[PDB]
Amino acid sequence: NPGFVESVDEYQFVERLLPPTKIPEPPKHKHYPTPSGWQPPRDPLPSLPYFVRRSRMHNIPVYKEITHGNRQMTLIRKVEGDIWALQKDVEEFLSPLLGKTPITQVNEVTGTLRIKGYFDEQLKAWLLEKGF
Amino acid sequence: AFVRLTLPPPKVVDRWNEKRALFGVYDNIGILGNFEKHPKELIKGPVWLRGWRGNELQRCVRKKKFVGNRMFIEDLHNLNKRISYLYKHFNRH
Amino acid sequence: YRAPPPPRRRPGPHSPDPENLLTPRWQLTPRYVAKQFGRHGAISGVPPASLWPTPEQLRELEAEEQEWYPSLATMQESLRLQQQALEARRQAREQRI
Amino acid sequence: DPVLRKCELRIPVHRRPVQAWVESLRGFEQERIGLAELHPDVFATAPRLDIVHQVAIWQRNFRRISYANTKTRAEVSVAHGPRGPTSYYYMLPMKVRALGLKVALTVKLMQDDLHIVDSLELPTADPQYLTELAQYRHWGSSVLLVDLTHEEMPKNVVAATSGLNSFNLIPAVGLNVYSMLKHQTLVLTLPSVAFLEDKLLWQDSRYTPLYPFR
Amino acid sequence: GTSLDLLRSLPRVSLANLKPSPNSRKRERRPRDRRRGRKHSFRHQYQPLSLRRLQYLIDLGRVDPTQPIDLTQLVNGRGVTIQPLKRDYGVQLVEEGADTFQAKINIEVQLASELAIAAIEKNGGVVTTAFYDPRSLEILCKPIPFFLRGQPIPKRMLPPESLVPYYTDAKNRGYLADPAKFPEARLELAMKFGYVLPDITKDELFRMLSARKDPRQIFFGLAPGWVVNMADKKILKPTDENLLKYYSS
Repeated sequence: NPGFVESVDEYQFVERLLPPTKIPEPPKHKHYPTPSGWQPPRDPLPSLPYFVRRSRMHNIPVYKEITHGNRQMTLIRKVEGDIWALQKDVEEFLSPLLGKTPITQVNEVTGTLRIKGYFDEQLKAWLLEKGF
Repeated sequence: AFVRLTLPPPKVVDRWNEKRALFGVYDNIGILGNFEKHPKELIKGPVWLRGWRGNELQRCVRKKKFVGNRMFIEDLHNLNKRISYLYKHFNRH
Repeated sequence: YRAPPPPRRRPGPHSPDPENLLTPRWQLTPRYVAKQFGRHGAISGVPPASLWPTPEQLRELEAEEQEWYPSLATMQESLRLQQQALEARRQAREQRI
Repeated sequence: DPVLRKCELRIPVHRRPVQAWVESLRGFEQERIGLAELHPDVFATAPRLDIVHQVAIWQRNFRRISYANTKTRAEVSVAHGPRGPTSYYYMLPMKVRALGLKVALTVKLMQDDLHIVDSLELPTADPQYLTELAQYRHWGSSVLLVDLTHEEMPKNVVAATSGLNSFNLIPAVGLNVYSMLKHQTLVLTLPSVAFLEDKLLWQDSRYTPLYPFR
Repeated sequence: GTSLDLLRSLPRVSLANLKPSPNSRKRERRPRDRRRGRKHSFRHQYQPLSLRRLQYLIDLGRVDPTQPIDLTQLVNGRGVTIQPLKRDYGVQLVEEGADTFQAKINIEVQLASELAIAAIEKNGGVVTTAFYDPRSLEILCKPIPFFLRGQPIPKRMLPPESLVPYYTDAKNRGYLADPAKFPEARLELAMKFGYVLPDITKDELFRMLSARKDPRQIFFGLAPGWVVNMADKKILKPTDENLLKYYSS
């Protein structure tokens, strides 16, 4: 006489508890931007020579970085296409706001651009205008 | 000094032999095997350093613990004396 | 040349030999037997009824529960006593000051 | 009837698919029988050869164990000589290792050193036929043959590849950067390409592993 | 991509061609020549989840809106990082993000802010607090491992007398709170903000939202003392009367 009875009815909870391995794609929303502020990449995408892809989390690949404890920096990594064209536009956009030509170093090997100072907010808004 | 008056015998090396040609195969067992077996599991050598690395003192200490029950009395005593000298240098100087 | 067959870990339950001197003690414990059931369940062959505590084990657990783990009613009484002590302390402070 | 293959996963919209000529080993002139599509995120990655360089060093030096030893003055019946067995094992990041394999695939394809084949089956097991076909198709001196699983690999290929020093046959799980670099040209079966893409494309997302997957 | 055009023209690379990346390796000094010749535990380690952090999870669909918010689902969704070695004992929220988090959903958190409770209730969500033992919570986060061990589902523990007042408090919305006060309490919270109280009963999914497990019950799906047929992907229920006495004890 077994001391246990087996039923499949309540196993639905166990199935739910199973761990996921791949992040699901964001769900479609009736109205954009989302109340938090998230908005998927603008459509149609821009036809510029350089394409900036979103992160795996579908976020803008802009990171604020500080080195030596005194040098504020912002880095764009997922740049596809002509990095030089992006730098020219970035230099033009930031020169008025910054008040002078921004000081930047281009790492073409890694396809990354480093800019002194924190300007992610303005660039992130500007990137949205480009349609990325 | 004085040097050899004759050349050493010629050596021929086969770069496409089975060992060299197939060296490294299955090194991607983890990614290509669903990570069921970690590549560290493919390390062949002394038991106390399979999948582990450390400095000489750590290696010697790990060796003593792993095979201390199988270590010779003469070897165990010698290892202890060597460890004593090593311990003072690293942990006091 | 053709590469050798890929290395594969053997699946399925494996029972260590209790008599063997080399086998470690912890691999012969009931926890190891319970581990075998968890991995393969029925394929392990461990009777599920054995997994539950034995009657002698049950009695020990009951004593521990009563001895160290208070019930809600006991907890509620303790709160009332602490409140009464706190109430007395408040009254003592007021009259003193 | 052309053999047409499409990427199972969704290719990025901004990236067009990569394509290559499907081949068969049944006949000498069966060079082209179909056209297949390759995921750009796998076969059109950036040419970052330093990762390939690092992977090669990691592959060679993670198995390295040196048994050189010398006795010090206290052990004499070398002041700074080798002391006992030494290990050089280290682990590169999982993401980097996957990227290194991806970079190698692009290099072979862009350099016309990768040959996609429907199946490895051969009309005969004679090693002469395999070598001659490589000459006809202008393959490199060393050709690497990859199959999905070791158990199901054709018998005819095994006899020829086993007896050929410069033509080596390995299973899909055994693929590595070192062999691809060591071998002039790479031969990949269609199922192997799908098998490789899944693991490489699966790497997306993190959901960090709270415990080993063993 | 003109870079690809460079790749196709270039000849096949070889093993010897491999070269270390610039600046990858620094120089090393060796004595070969004259160069180197000569010379709090008792207090729960509450881990908060911000309302702004809460909002994006709903926005991204990381946690299913239909399913009530559950700590395990957050663990499954990697919302927060909990280390048993850190011995985290509590879960709470961050006051930040009140005005960027407009959503209503049923949720249970070990600790909830009094102000936050009303705001989500104002939206229409249902919030309560339950006590999970730190050892039990670690088991809860990782259900599969104890199944491998063979351990059965135990009864959920209760808070120590130090934390009993918090859970028993009606305003705290703990499972130890008196249900009779909840109708009165819910109205009071509505008046505090002044918003018109939306009755939970009106909601179509009221029973799903309002469902709560027993204090002894760790899992709403699985009653305490239960067993799971992991091999058969099924749930096993003990049929021994003495086991019921064991659970009663």
